[PDB]
Amino acid sequence: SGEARKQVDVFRQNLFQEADDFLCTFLPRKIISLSQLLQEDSLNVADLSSLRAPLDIPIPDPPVPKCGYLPGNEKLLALLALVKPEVWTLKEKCILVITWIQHLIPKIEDGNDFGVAIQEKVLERVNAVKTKVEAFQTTISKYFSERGDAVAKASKDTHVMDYRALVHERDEAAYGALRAMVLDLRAFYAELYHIISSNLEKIVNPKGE
Amino acid sequence: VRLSGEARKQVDVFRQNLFQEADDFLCTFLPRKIISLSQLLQEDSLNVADLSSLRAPLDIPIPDPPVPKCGYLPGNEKLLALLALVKPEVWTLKEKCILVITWIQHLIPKIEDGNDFGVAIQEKVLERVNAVKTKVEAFQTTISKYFSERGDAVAKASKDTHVMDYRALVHERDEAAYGALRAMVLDLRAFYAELYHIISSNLEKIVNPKGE
Amino acid sequence: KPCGVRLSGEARKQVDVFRQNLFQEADDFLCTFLPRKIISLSQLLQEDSLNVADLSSLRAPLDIPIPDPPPKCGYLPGNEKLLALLALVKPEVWTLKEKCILVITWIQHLIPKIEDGNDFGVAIQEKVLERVNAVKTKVEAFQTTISKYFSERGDAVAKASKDTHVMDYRALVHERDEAAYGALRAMVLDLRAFYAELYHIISSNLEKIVNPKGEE
Amino acid sequence: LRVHPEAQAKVDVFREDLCSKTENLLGSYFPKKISELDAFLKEPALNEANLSNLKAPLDIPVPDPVKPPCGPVNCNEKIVVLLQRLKPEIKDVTEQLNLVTTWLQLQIPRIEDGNNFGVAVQEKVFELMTNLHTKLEGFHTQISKYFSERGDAVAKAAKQPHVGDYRQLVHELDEAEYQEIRLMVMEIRNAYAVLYDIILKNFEKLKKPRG
Amino acid sequence: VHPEAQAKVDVFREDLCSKTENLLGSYFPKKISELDAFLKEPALNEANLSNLKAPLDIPVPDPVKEKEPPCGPVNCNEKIVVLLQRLKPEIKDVTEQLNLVTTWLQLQIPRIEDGNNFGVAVQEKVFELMTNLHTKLEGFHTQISKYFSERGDAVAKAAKQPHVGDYRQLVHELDEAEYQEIRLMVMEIRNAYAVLYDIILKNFEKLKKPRGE
Amino acid sequence: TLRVHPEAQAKVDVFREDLCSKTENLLGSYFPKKISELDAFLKEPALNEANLSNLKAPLDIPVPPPCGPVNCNEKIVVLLQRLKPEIKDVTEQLNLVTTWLQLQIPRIEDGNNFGVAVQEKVFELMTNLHTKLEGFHTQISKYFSERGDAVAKAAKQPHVGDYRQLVHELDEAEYQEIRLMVMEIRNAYAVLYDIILKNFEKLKKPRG
Amino acid sequence: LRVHPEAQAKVDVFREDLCSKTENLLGSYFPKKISELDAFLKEPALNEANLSNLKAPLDIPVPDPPCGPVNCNEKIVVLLQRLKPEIKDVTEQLNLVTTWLQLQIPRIEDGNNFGVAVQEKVFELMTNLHTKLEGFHTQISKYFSERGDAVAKAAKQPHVGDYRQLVHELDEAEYQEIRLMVMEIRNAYAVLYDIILKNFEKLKKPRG
Repeated sequence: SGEARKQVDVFRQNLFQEADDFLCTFLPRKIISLSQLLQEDSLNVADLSSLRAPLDIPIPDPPVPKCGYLPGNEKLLALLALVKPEVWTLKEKCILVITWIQHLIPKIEDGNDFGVAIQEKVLERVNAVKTKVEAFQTTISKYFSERGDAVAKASKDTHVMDYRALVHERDEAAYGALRAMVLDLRAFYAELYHIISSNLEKIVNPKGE
Repeated sequence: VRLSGEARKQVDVFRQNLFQEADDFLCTFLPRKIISLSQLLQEDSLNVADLSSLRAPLDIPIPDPPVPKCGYLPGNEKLLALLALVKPEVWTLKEKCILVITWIQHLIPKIEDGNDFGVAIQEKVLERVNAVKTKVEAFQTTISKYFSERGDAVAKASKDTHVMDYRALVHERDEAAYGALRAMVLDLRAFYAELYHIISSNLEKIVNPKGE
Repeated sequence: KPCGVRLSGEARKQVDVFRQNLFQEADDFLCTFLPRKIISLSQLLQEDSLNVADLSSLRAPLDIPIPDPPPKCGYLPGNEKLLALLALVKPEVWTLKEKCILVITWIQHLIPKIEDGNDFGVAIQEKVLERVNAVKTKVEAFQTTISKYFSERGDAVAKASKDTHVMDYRALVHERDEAAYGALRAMVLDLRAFYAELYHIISSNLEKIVNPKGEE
Repeated sequence: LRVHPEAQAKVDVFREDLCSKTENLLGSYFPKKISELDAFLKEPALNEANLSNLKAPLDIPVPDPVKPPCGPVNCNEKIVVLLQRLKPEIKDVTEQLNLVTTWLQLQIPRIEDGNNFGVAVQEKVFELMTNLHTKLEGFHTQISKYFSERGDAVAKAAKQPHVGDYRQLVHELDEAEYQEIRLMVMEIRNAYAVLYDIILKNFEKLKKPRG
Repeated sequence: VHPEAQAKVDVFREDLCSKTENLLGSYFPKKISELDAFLKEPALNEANLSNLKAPLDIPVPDPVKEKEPPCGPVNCNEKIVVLLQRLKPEIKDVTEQLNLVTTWLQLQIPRIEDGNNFGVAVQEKVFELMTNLHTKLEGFHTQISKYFSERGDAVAKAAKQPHVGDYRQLVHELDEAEYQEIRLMVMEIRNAYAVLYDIILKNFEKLKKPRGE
Repeated sequence: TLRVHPEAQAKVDVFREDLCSKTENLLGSYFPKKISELDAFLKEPALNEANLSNLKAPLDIPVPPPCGPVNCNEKIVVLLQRLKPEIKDVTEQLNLVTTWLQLQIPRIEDGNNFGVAVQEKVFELMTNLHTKLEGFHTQISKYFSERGDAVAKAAKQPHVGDYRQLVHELDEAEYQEIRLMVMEIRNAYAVLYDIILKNFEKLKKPRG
Repeated sequence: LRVHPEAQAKVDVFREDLCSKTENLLGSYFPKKISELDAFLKEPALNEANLSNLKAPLDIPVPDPPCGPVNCNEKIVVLLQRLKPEIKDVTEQLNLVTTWLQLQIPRIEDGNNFGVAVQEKVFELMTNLHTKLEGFHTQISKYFSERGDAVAKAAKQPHVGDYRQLVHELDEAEYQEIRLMVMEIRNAYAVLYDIILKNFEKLKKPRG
C-alpha cells in the first residue's frame, strides 16, 4: 500500500493548498472584481428602454411579406458573456470547499461532537450556496430557449402584438436577473469567507487538538 | 443609526393611517360585509333551484351519419352576470387580508426573552389570516381558469362536432363554475366572520402582547 | 343563547337502520366474505391465464405493413389475452375498495366521545384506521394503472401505425402488454395479501377496536 | 382601538343562525339524507347485474384497406341520468359541511396557555371536516374530467378508426365512471353518518370547550 | 490567519452597514411616501372597470354572409402597459434593497457557539421575514412576463377561432385581473418597506451586536 | 356477537403457514441459487463488452422523406430477454416476503415493542427495494419510447446529426443500465437474505 | 431457523468475493483513479483558454426580406467518450461498496448501537453520491436531445437568430458541466476513500 498511500497524499496536499489559496487570495480578489464589475455602465442601465432590441417583424395592415433575419439582444449577449464565467467559477469553488471540509471531518467517535456539528452546519450553508448558484445556470439556459420561442411566435403570429412585448419583457427580466446574480455572487463570496473564517478553529480542528 | 425629523413623520403618516384603516375594518366595514354578502345570498341568481336553467344554447351544427360552418358562439350570460358580482368581493377580501397582516406585523414588539406567549398568540392569529388569504387566492385561480377552460371546451366542440361529450363538457363547466361561485360567497362571509371572531377574542394580546 | 339538540324518535330510528346494517355488514365481512376472497383469489392465481411461463406468448399480432429501403394500414384490435385477464382483475379491485370504505366507516362509528385519559384504545383505533386507508390508497393506485393501460397502448399503437419505419414503437406496444400482465398478476397477489393483512390487524386488535375504553 | 359592541352584535346574529341551522341538520336533515341515499343505493340504476348494459353505441366506421368523417357519437345515456341525480347530492353535502365547519370555527375560544382539552376536541373534529372537504371536492372535479377524457377518447377513435384500443378506452371509462358513481353515493352517505356521529358524541366540548 | 482576506471583507461590511443605515434613515421612509402617493392617483383607482377594456378588432363571422384566418393588429392594453412601466422599476428597487439588507444581516451572524444564542435567534427570526419577502417579490417579477404570454395566447386563439366568444372574454378578464393584481403589488411593495423598516429598527441592538460587544 | 371465529381464523392460518414455509424455502434455496445465476450472468461476454462500438446498431437513413425500417438494437434486445424475467422473479419474491413480514406483526401494545421495531426496520428496507425495482420495470418501456422518438426525429430531420448520435447514446446508456440493473437485483437477493437471516428470531417471534 | 450448508456456501462465494473486491478498491483502485482524473483535469482538452474554440459549424442559410448536414460538436463528443467510462466505473464501485456496507450491518439489538450509527452515517454519504452520479448518465442523453431540438428549430425557422445562439450555449454549458463532472467523480473517490478508512474499525466490526 506504500505506493498507493503516496498517490492520495499528493491529492490531499493539493486540496488543502488550493483551499487555503481560495480563502487567502482568490476570494478577496473576486469581491474586488465583482464590485468593480458592478460599477460598469452595462450593469447600471438607467432606463431599460435602451436595452430594447429592434424586432423588425412586418406589422400587418387591417383586412404576404417574408420575415427578415431577427438577431438576438447584443446588449444582453455581452452581459451574459461577463456573468457566465463568474457563475461557473463559484460552483467550482463551492465543490472545492465541500471536498475540503469533508476531508477535515474526523473519525466518528462518541463525545466531543460539537466541533463535528459545526462542520456539518458550515457544509449545509456551502451546499445551500451551491444550490442557488445552480439555479442561476438554469435561469441563463432558459433565457435563450424562452426568447427563441417568443420571437418564433411573434414572427409566426404577426397580428399578436403581445408576443412582441413578451420578447422585450424577457430581455428586461433577464437584465434584472443578471444584475441580481452578480450582487448575489459577491454576497456569496463574502458570506462564504465570513462563516469559514469565524468558525475556522472548529472547522480545521474540531476535536480540540 | 439616527433618524431625521422628516423620516419619522413619513412613516408615522403611514403607521397611523394603517392603524385607523385596520380599526375601521373591524368596527364598520367587516360587519357591513356580513350583511351585504348575506343579502347577496338571498338573490335569485345565487339560489338557482334547477341547474338546467344555467344551460346556454350551444349553437353548433350536429353532423349527419355518412359541411355547415359554425356561427358565433357567445358566453354564458348568467354566469358572466354572477362573476361580475363575485369578482369584486374576492379582490376586496384579499386587500383586507393584506391590511390585517401588515397591521399585526407592526404590533409585533422587540424580540425579548421571556413574556413571549402574547407574541405566540400574534403568530397564530397571523397564521390563520394567511390561511384565509391563501384560500382567497385559490378563488382567483378558479375564476381565471373558468374563462380559459370554457374557451378550450367550446373550441374542441366546434372543431370536433361529432363528439357530443365536448358539448356536455361545456355545460358541465358552467354548472361547476356556478356551484363554485355560490360556495365562494358562503366562504367569503364565513371568512369575514372568522377573521372578526379570532381577532376580537384575542384583541388584548394582539394589541398588547407584553401586557404593558 | 344555548345550542341544544334533542332528537325525535323518527330521526334516531333512521340512523339506527343504517348503523345496524353497517355493523352487521362489517361482521359478515370479517366472518365469511374475507376468508372466501382468500380462497377464490388463491384459486384465481392457479389459473393458466395468470401462470404464463414466457411473457412473449402474450404478444398480439400488430399487422402493420413494414416499409422497404429505397399501403395504408388496416384495423388493429387490442390484446385479447390481457382483455380476458382485465375482466377477472377489475371486479376484484372495485370490491376491495368498497370493503375498505365499509371498514373505515365501521371503525369511525366505534371511535367514542373524546375524553381525557384511557386513550390508548383510541390510539389503536387510529393506527388501524391508518393502515386501512393505506390499503385503500394502494387499491386506488391499481385503478389508475388499469385506466392508463388503455390510453397508453392506444397512443403506442397510433405512433406505430403513423410512423411505420420506427420499429421501436412496435416493441413499445408489446412491452406495454408484458408490463400490464406483470402489473395485473402483482395486483391479485396484493389483493389477497390485503385481505389477509386487514383480517390480521383487525382480529389481533379486535378487543380495543370494538371496546377501546374497557366497558362490560 | 378596542372591541365595539355594535360589530359584535351583527356577528352574533350570524353565529346564532349557524347554531340553529346546525341543530336542524343533526336533528332532521342528516338522518333524512342517510335514508334517501340508502334508498337510492338499493335501486336498479346502481345495481346493474351485467356491465354490458352500460355499453353505449359507438358507431365509428372501421375502414377496409382494399376498398375520415363520422356520425354524431352521443353520450352514455345510463351514466348521464345517474350524474343528474349525483350532482345535486354532491352540492348538498359540501354546502352543509361548509355550514358545520363555519359553525365549529366560531366556537373556537380565546387562545390560552392551558385549559385546552376542549380546544383539542374541536381540532380533532375539525380534522375530519377538512378531510371530508378534500374528498368531496374531488368528486366535484371528476365529473368534468369524465366528459373531458371520454371526449378525447371518442375524438381519437374517430380520428384513428384503425386503432381498436381507443374504442375500448371509451367503454372502459364508462364502466369505471359507473363504478365510481356507485362509490361516490356510498361515500356521500357515510359523510352524513360520520358527521352526525362525531358531532353528537362530542357536542358539549364542541359547543362549550371551557364549560 | 488571513490578513488580506479579513481586511477587504471588513471594508465591504462597513460599506454595506453604511448603506443599511441610509436605507432605514432616508430611503425606506421616502419609498413609503412615494407608493402611498402613487396608490391615491386616478391610474390605480379606476371607478369603472369598463375603462380598462381595450379594443379587440377581430372580424365576427356568420354562415349566411359567408355563403355570399386574416386579422388586423391586436395591440397591447395601453392603460395596463403604462402601469407596468411604473411598477417594474419599483419591483427592481425592493429586490435590490432587500438583497442588500439580507447580505448585511448574514455577515452579522457571529461564530457558532454552544450557548449565548438569543441574539442569533433574533437574527434568524428577522432573516425568516426577509426570505418570505424575497419569495413574494420574485413572484411579482415573473408574473409580468406571464401576463404578456397568457394575453398573447388568448389573442392568438381568439384571432384563429373568431367564433369562440369566450376567448374574446378571456383577453378582457386577463386585463381586469392584471390591473387588480398591479394594484395589490404596489400595496405589497409599500408594506415590504414598512415591515422591513419596523422589524429591523426595533431589533437593531441584537442584529448589530448579538452577543453584546 | 362480534368476535374471532375459528373457522375464518383457520382459513387465514392456512394461507399464513403456506406463506411462512415458502419464505423458508426462499432463504434455504431460491435466494442463494439466484445469486449464483446473476454472478455467472455478470461474468458472461454479453454483459462484458470490451469496446462500446460493438453496441452501435445500423441507423440506415439517407443523408440529404421516405425511410426504410429502422430495427431495434439486437444486442440490447437479447439482454432485455434475460433481464425482464429476472425483474419479474425478484419483485415476486420481494412481494411474497413483504406479505409474510406484515402477517408476523403482533397486536399493538403499550410496551415490549422492540421486536416490533425490528420488523419496522426490516420492512423499511423492503419498501426501499420495492421502490427501486419498480423503477427498473418502467425504464425499459421508456427506452423504447425514447429511442422511437429519437429515430422518428432522425428520419424526419436527416440533416440534424445530433438525433443520429442520440440513438447511439440511448443504446450505450441502456446497455450500461442493464449491467447495473443485473447487479442491483443480485444485491437485492443478497441483502434480503442477509438481513432476514440475522434478525429471523425477532421477525418471527417479536415477543418470544 | 434451520441451517443449510450448500446454500450458505453459494452466498459465501459472493460474500468472500465482495469483501476481497472492497480491499482492492480502498488499497489500489481508488488512489489510482484519483491520479488518473487529476492528470485528466490538467490536460488542454479540459482547459480551453478561449470558449470560441468550442463553437461548432452551424451551416444553415440566412434568409433575406432545406440545408446542409449539421454535425455534432467534435470537441464535446471526444470529451464524452472519455467521460462515459469514468461514469461507469465510479457508479459500479460505489454500488459494490454500498452492498459491502449493508452486509456488515449486524443483528438489531436493544443497546450497543454506536457502530450501527457509524454505518448509517457512512451509508448516508454513499446514498447522496449515488443520487448525484445517477444524474450524469441521463445528462449526456439530455444534451443530444436538447441540442437536436435546438438545431431542428434553427433549421425550420432560420430567421430566428436565438435558436442559433441556443445551440452554441448548450455546447458551452456542456463543456463546463463535463469539466465539473470529472472533478465530482474524482472527489467522490477521494471522499469515499477518506471516510471508509477513518471509520474502518466500526464499519467492519461495529460491536468489537
